[PDB]
Amino acid sequence: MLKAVILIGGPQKGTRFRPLSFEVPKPLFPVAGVPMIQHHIEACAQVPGMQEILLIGFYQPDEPLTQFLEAAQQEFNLPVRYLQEFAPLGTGGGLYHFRDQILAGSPEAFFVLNADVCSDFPLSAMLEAHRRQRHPFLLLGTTANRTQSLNYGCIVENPQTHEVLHYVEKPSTFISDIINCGIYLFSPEALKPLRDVFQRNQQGTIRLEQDVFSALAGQGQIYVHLTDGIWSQIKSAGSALYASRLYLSRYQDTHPERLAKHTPGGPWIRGNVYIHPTAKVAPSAVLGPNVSIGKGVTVGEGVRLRESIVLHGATLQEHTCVLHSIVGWGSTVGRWARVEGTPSDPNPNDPRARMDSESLFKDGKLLPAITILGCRVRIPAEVLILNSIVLPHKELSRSFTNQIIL
Amino acid sequence: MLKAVILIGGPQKGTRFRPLSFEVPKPLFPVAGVPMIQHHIEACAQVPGMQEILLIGFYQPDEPLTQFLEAAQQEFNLPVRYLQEFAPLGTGGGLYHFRDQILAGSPEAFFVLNADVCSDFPLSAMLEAHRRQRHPFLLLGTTANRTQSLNYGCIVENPQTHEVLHYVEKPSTFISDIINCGIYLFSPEALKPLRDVFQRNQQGTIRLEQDVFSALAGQGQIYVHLTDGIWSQIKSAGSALYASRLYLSRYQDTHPERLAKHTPGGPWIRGNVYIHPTAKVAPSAVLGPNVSIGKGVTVGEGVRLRESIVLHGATLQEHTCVLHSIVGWGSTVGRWARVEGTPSDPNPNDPRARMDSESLFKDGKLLPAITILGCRVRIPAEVLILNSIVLPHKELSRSFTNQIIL
Amino acid sequence: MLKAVILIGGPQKGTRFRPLSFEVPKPLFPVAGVPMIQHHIEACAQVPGMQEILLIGFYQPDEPLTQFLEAAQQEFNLPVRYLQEFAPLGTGGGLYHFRDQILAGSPEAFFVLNADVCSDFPLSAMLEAHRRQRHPFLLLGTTANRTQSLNYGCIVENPQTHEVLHYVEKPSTFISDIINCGIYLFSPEALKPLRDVFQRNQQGTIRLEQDVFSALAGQGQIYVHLTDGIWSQIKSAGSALYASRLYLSRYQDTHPERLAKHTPGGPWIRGNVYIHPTAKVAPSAVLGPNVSIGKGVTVGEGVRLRESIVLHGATLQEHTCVLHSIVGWGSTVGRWARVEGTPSDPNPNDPRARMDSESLFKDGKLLPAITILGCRVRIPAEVLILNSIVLPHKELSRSFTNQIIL
Amino acid sequence: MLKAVILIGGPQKGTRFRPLSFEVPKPLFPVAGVPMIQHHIEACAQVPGMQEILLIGFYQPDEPLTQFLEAAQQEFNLPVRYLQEFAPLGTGGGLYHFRDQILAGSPEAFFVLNADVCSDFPLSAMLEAHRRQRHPFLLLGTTANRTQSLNYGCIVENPQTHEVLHYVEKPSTFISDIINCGIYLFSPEALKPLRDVFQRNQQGTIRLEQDVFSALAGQGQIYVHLTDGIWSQIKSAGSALYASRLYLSRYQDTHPERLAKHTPGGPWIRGNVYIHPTAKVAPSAVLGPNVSIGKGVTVGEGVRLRESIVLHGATLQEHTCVLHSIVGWGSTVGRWARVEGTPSDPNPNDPRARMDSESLFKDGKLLPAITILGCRVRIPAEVLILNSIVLPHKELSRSFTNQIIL
Ligand SMILES: Nc1nc2c(ncn2[C@@H]2O[C@H](COP(=O)(O)OP(=O)(O)OP(=O)(O)O)[C@@H](O)[C@H]2O)c(=O)[nH]1
Ligand SMILES: Nc1nc2c(ncn2[C@@H]2O[C@H](COP(=O)(O)OP(=O)(O)OP(=O)(O)O)[C@@H](O)[C@H]2O)c(=O)[nH]1
Ligand SMILES: Nc1nc2c(ncn2[C@@H]2O[C@H](COP(=O)(O)OP(=O)(O)OP(=O)(O)O)[C@@H](O)[C@H]2O)c(=O)[nH]1
Ligand SMILES: Nc1nc2c(ncn2[C@@H]2O[C@H](COP(=O)(O)OP(=O)(O)OP(=O)(O)O)[C@@H](O)[C@H]2O)c(=O)[nH]1
Repeated sequence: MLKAVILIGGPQKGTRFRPLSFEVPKPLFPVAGVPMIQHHIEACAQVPGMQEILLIGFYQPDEPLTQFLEAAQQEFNLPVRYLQEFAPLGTGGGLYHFRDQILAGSPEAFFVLNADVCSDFPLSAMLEAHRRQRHPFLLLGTTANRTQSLNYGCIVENPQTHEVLHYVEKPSTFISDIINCGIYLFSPEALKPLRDVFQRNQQGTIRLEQDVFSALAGQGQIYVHLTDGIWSQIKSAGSALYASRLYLSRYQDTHPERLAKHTPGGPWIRGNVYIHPTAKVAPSAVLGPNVSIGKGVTVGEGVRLRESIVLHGATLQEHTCVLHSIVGWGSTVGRWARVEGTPSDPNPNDPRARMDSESLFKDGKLLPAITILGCRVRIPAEVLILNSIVLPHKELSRSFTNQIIL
Repeated sequence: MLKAVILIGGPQKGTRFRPLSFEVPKPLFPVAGVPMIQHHIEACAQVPGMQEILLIGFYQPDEPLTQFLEAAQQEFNLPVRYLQEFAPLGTGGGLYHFRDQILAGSPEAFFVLNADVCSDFPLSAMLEAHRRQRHPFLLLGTTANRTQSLNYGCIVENPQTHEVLHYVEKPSTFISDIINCGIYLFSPEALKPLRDVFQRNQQGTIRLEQDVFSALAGQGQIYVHLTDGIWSQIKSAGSALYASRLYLSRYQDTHPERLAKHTPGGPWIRGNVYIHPTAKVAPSAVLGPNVSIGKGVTVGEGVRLRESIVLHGATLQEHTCVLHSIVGWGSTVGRWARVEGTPSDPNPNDPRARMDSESLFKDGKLLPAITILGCRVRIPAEVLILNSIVLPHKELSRSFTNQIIL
Repeated sequence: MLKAVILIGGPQKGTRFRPLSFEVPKPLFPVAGVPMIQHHIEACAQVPGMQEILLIGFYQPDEPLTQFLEAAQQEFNLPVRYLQEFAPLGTGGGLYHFRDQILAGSPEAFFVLNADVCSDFPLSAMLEAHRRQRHPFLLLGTTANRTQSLNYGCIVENPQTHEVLHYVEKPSTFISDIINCGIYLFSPEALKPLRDVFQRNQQGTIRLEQDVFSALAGQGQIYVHLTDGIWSQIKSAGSALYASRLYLSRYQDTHPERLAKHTPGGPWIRGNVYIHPTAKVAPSAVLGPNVSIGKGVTVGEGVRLRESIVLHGATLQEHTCVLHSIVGWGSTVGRWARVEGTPSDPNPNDPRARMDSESLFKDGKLLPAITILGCRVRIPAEVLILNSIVLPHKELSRSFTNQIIL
Repeated sequence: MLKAVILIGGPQKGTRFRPLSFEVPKPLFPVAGVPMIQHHIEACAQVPGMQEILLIGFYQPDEPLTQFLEAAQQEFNLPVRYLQEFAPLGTGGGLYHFRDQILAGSPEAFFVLNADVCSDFPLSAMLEAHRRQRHPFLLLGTTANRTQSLNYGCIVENPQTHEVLHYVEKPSTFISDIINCGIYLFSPEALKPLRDVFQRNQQGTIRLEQDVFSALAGQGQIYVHLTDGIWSQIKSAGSALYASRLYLSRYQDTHPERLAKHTPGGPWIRGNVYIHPTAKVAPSAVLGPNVSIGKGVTVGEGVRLRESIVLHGATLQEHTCVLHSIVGWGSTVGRWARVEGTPSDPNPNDPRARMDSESLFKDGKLLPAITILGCRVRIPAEVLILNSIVLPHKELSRSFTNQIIL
């Protein structure tokens, strides 16, 4: 028997996702058409012997979260429960606080997945490596650039036994090119160190990386499993576009019916395109590489869509060019309008990928990044929105370049 | 019998007020301690013969608006009613749509006040000028700079009869140094041109300046009354600070009990300071010129407060310097933190006052302006927030300069 | 050009609909599968020359109402607008207040339909009778029992000219067996008397029956059109069951694809049954006469359903007998449970049909009527709910007979 | 060091409190002017050595609960924290689930108080009896009638050692006249049996009475402390009136400034009357025994008020007689109206006190009990509401006797 614990965040963790996280929680944001933790629930339900999927977070249970829970329980034939913490307890404090609900039924192991990662999720390879070695902590790690590794949690390991000897969460110097993927496999024995950490706080909030991983490294309890699959961290609102690109590439092997094909009565399609069946796309439109369309989306004639996410209810009128953008829920773009962003991907292999701070700014200047329209944003006709963030329920009247429209 | 129609906006008009308008409507924002339309209701209730005050807007009636209506009806001994439009009808369409509720009881005249202006409100002088001349439209106008007049509605008048011969709402060239103050006195006859405008739209939405004032100028129906009192337009979130400075100057003659004095068991006070009676200020704090404090505000020891608005529930810890800022509701500033903004007063007499567009930006760079903290914003200890806008329910961890923290 | 004004109510008018009106507005309650004003919008869109459908009420625009407006505009290829009044103005005050939006485009006539009636809606016969005679007011009337007519608005007419000579809204004595159906055809001239009524209130709230119909009767302005089709008034929560029965009978001629047929892999079906396509019904269930099933409804094996309405999301477990009941949204009925009500159809032709007051009671005793379960009501296994009203979000544990479970 | 755990319920437990629990949670309902758990927090803050007060329940944290938490932390100079469970875990499951937050700081003992009891709260006598004997469980028990004891949890004890030998929660036969008061004193050792109960459920939800108290009775771990003070159980909405009478009697010794006195410019006062300082009572009114008035309540001239609770914002017009009633928030009673109920105090000493079931009914007939008006209920002039329950936001037009007005 196996279990899966998906550590979704809370409303404070979604503030960096801010113009999209104003209407729906950041875990329920659709990357490549389905919500971002439905990829985790998909991959965990594919593992044989998986009995339960628990979601630990401090979101209050509202209608989108409970509707997603019912839909996931019906779709994947598995109990998907939401354990709500009484306070933000960190990444390890929710695992220690819900230890009786996690260890109920005595599982052999339980996965611990951070909800903001986009991975190919090699849970079966990781599980079998654990079934051979049977250590308390198993980490998923991937190789990164030497400049990019200072953004992520570096893992210094011994290559013979694959045992991590050092862990630094954000080192100022290069210590390792292997970074932590946010996918873990825990033995039941792994809830025994967390307790000790909790007792050291009493002589509540446990950070799993700083208090458990960095402190127990080199003592034979934490081990690494290295993969070469796709991996990304969805932190800001524009990172979901790169995660969408990766997931649409993954759909060529995983869900080939989800990608859209060339149809004689349909639109032109380049690259990997997801179109929802409820969405009505005009045949004169062309939908370029890495485009996701949601339900009830009207796409007019002559619409160019490239590297974009169009959320549900949005309307693009005729001859509208949308590049590197996220078009919010119910937000309408008028005719001959151009919604353009500059490509900015958070990949740990690109040397001049960006350094991914909380600040969207530099020297007063807003950095050129993905154009994000919030929900119910009205873009007028023949108006350019370039490199801009538009907050929800905004009606614009002129062109805006490199701004944050409050 | 006289009436007063205060044209409050709706949720779309308050988007430019965005980080403060996320919790309460822009009409109910407290400038100099009381909400911004309570100044209008104060000045209209002081006029003898004022029977009713109507508020026309397309806000939905929620608990702050109805609570304000009950409090204003109890305080000013007058019926204060809220007429909610079915759609945003512009500045004149709500006056024409509610013509039966405005003309009920057959009033002699009714004032029409835009809710976003800060004025000294000379309604008695304006009323008596109208009682001498009895024209359909009477405008309040003030003198402006030649560079600043292109931001406001310019009025070209004839100086003998005080009759406006030309009206342009935003001219690209200088046409006049007299600008429209957003205070009008309407005769019942003035609802007769608006009807004609409505019929010309059928062969709904009536803009009072573009469709009525500019079109009927020079035909003997619109007349001007010129004042020298205080006037300001509250459009962005930082303009409310300048309106607070003007209203606290007005309080020296109007409400001398509202300004705070030097008390031996109290804080040091420079200039005009409003402190709410519920607020607890430490005696080591000094509160500089043009400072407004709301209810339930804890101000620690050694706190410097200058040119600021501290909204209700906010906590400033010890040795905190706050200059040119608006501290939101329930937002906490830690010890030795510095919340600083750059003074940007929107007055039509200063030649290098700013040009007051929708964009807060220039050339990518955020313009140096008032620091605005949203509601429930936690500022950590020994952290500087300089020239920044922080959106609500944000917990910061480091210093931010010249940014918009989403 | 023709128009249609559907007078939906507000939240005060839906209080008599109380356990069902706690979640959705009373106009959007599904009778025979579609919402109750979608029957009016269906019948008005079938009339040739119908340009617009206006809904006048004092509900605040929330997500169900706006979602219905968008769905109706897409389905019926017609502008369906919602005009929200600033106050409850009665049945005629909303018609007089929105006279400029009603008469916009100069229509030949406009229908006025009360939203709570279930009719066969003979708008074409009524329109053609009006096109022959061209009087200001045309009423739809039907024949009733002599005892039942005291519940409805009686119309004393002259049979040669079909002109009403007397109108009493609720007479204590028998004056007429013709009652008002709540369907009217108005000429533009008919907005001229309403104005006079409004002026008599000033020397706002206009009741169309008491102030206009009873006062102008016999003066040649109000005329009657008599039909023999189906008619019912949906006032209480159990009246919607009888309206569902009538509409499912009407579906045999109007929408024959909406009624469910005998399928070899499907459930047994007696009488007129509506099943939503999303609903999953077990083949061992039998669904008796006048049964409506909503979307996402799981119906177990052996379920008897007769004369019932099962709202969306509800779950009936195995061997559950449900008779004369309304099962709310998401409400679950356990196995071998019996949810039973007593039939009490409100038709004006039955002599011992009930007298339809606000009180559900008599002499302390609750009257035997339709069993209503609110939303998210959990009925446990092997438990009888007989003649009872269960308020929403209630979890029961034992059998309840003839009660109101708060 | 001592702690206090107040087991507030959740939204399902407040359904029996239904017409009052529609607006505010049942723990925050004001009995004798202050909310019902503020009596518990008052009595726990009076105990020396009390460090923390924890509230365990499954209410979601909304604005009334957090506002009460901030007000209680400011008033009683104590940390008052709310621990929200992830699910309804019963009366013992929340104590076992939050065992690390309860035992944090290693307290000597912690009180466990059910939030629905009205007691005199003898925590110091109970604590000192525990400090002499040091047993895991200490119960508060009171003597009841032989007929009434079948409603409560009976305790069969040995009178020499005060050790309970038998516990039955609702016996069909008389077993004991000592009943459980819902006040407990727990040693840290008492969290050790609860764990065993939890493990027996795995081979979550722990009922403290059925699983722990009845099973461990007679084994030397549970002991009784008997008091003679006031005690009541607030289960239905009308039980709060009897708890208000008991607390106003307690105010003669505990808060003598809260009771209202005879004032020459004030109303006549019989018995124990609480009046809020914000409430304006006319001098011609007389306020009889056991009357509680909330803030902002306007009481007209000639108003008789006896055995009543008037919640905040309510308006009683002139010559209005209100007896045995609960007048909701913002609910207005017109002039010469009579709001009357039948006394129904659920005390365990009265032999013909009522048997206190979930059903408010008998044989179809509604039982004569306390008249409850919900929030914003408008009672018209000269109209009698007798023995009736009126659900919130209802506007009545005639007299109602012995009904539930939906
Ligand atoms: N339940 C719960 N989950 C949390 C909490 N804080 C963060 N998380 C989740 O834990 C995951 C990682 O949290 P972070 O603190 O941002 O760590 P990280 O920056 O992604 O770093 P790595 O895990 O090393 O890749 C995300 O999915 C968060 O949503 C918390 O307080 N409670
Ligand atoms: N009722 C109503 N009021 C409105 C509407 N639009 C704007 N207002 C109010 O009318 C006033 C002025 O509106 P604006 O269009 O922004 O005009 P302005 O820029 O202030 O220009 P001036 O009036 O010339 O000083 C403000 O108080 C708005 O809140 C509307 O659609 N309906
Ligand atoms: N817009 C609006 N509609 C209303 C108002 N009051 C009632 N209605 C609607 O008008 C219709 C009839 O209202 P009622 O006052 O209950 O009249 P009735 O009892 O149905 O009587 P008849 O029309 O003669 O059959 C219903 O559809 C109500 O929803 C109102 O104040 N404003
Ligand atoms: N935290 C929490 N508290 C609960 C729960 N269920 C009930 N309570 C509280 O526990 C107290 C008693 O609950 P009941 O089950 O109704 O027991 P009782 O009928 O009052 O019986 P006695 O305690 O013997 O007097 C009340 O204050 C409830 O609000 C729960 O699931 N979680």
